[PDB]
Amino acid sequence: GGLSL
Amino acid sequence: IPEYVDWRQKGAVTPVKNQGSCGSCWAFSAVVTIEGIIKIRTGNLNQYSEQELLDCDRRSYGCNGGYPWSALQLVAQYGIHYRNTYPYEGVQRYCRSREKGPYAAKTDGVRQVQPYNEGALLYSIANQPVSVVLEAAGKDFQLYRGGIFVGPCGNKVDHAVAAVGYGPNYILIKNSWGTGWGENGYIRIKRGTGNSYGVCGLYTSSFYPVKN
Repeated sequence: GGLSL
Repeated sequence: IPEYVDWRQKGAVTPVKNQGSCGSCWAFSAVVTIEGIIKIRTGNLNQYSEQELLDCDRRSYGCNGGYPWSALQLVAQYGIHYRNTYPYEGVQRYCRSREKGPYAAKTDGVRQVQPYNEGALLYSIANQPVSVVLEAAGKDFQLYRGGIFVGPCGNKVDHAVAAVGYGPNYILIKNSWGTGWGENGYIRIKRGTGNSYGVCGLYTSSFYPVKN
């Protein structure tokens, strides 16, 4: 699965 | 398995990358594992293309997120180009694999780590870098600057990264947020405690490529 900073 | 593993020190890890304003972590994560297994099996460290996975793995959702295991299956059942040949752009475009000549590397498959099992994950890491997922939405993870990260965090994974080592109190993770984040782009996440999900859900879903 998977974020931007 | 030994008390310390660090694939960086064995020349199996390339420089830290920056996915930028694109949810392409899943592709970065997969590429770290490919770079690692190629070095281990062939003795050559090369950079491979996150962009190719972003553009070509259409089971995933481009800059809106995706699946490391789907990316890893593409490399085994198709293949992957060098990063130089298919560099990172930070936006999903059309798949250009055919236009860029034959693949540079191919894997012979993908395997999953037994989930919610710290030793299984560590055993895998002692053999090669491993794609892992975690919850990264919390300010604590976003603002991490260094040290052993203990959270606070939940188990609702939303971020794909790669484990490239471990030591007595941590698992060593290569993130794709640039070299300013964390410890030069890495995070040491606390391990060992009484937690089957792992800190930030780290033991939820972990994969590695098979070769050769």
